[PDB]
Amino acid sequence: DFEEIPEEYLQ
Amino acid sequence: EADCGLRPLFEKKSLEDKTERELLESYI
Amino acid sequence: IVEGSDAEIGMSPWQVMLFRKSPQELLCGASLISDRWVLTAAHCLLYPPWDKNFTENDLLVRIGKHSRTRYERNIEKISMLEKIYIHPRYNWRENLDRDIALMKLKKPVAFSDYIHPVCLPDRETAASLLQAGYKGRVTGWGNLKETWTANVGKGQPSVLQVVNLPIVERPVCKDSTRIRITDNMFCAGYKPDEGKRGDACEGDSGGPFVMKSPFNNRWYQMGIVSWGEGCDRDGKYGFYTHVFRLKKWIQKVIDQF
Ligand SMILES: *C[C@@](*)(O)[C@H](CCCNC(N)=[NH2+])NC(=O)[C@@H]1CCCN1C(=O)[C@H](N)Cc1ccccc1
Ligand SMILES: *[C@@H]1O[C@H](CO)[C@@H](O)[C@H](O)[C@H]1NC(C)=O
Repeated sequence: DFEEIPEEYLQ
Repeated sequence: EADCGLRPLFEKKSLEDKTERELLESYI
Repeated sequence: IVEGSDAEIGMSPWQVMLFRKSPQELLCGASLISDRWVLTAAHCLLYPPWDKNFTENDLLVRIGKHSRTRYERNIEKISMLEKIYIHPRYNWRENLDRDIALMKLKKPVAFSDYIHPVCLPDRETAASLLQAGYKGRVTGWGNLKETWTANVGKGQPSVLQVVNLPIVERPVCKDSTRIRITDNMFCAGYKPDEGKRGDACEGDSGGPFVMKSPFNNRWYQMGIVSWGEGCDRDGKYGFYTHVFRLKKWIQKVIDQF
């Protein structure tokens, strides 16, 4: 469903 | 905030949304 | 948002998205009230009956979006939370009284054409605008229809939705439901006889109920989507947290921290 967000945010 | 509630693309440019007048007309 | 329309770009620059780091999921809606603070409903953070009790580290806040699902590269800004503050007298036990909560970002967000805060009402705005019959707006990426086995169709929106609704009189609110209501709540929605539709729905909680001031051209945040019984039901209205009422709590957290 959700496009992948960058890894620095998904701490 | 001092600038709260003024939208850059609407208010700040004297532009209106597809539906805000209906808001104002209810105030009348 | 049941029966709304797509929002236009930058129409609600104060709309924030409460997103789960894992599993990736939209939790709720929020509002940008300043550059380091977001306002939302407590029940988005803490609801024992359903097992919710989130920490600062389990969420992200996305501001500046239009798409529900896409990563709006160069448009949105993703922020981490520094701390969460639930009203100490929030009652998840019975009626959701005092369903409000502040979040403090780790770092200040920079404003743009897509990110801009909303004002909070003062006594005078509050008394001038929160009156029956007056319309406010609600936005969110919440469901489009009340959940039901018999729904055939996408129940999800692909872009932020908008819906304007009229504020309703207490007595009509109070008589439409059996939940005990308090002065910290307000109900908005078309009455039976106006034969029209529109409503917030699951997944829209935390989103702002705003009204525009004729007196000054500013949009004020009047309520927080909080609860309802179904979505769009006949003879039913949705409830919103009365922000003005709770403004004192709000100022205090913001002034100590
Ligand atoms: C959490 C929010 O997304 C959601 C929005 C309410 C739906 N709105 C409209 N306008 N129809 N709120 C809820 O889901 C809340 C939190 C948990 C239960 N809940 C409800 O709204 C129940 N449907 C009703 C309720 C249960 C307990 C106490 C108060 C209300
Ligand atoms: C929620 O979690 C926090 C710590 O994560 C804990 O201190 C608190 O008691 C929990 N509350 C509820 C109501 O489950």
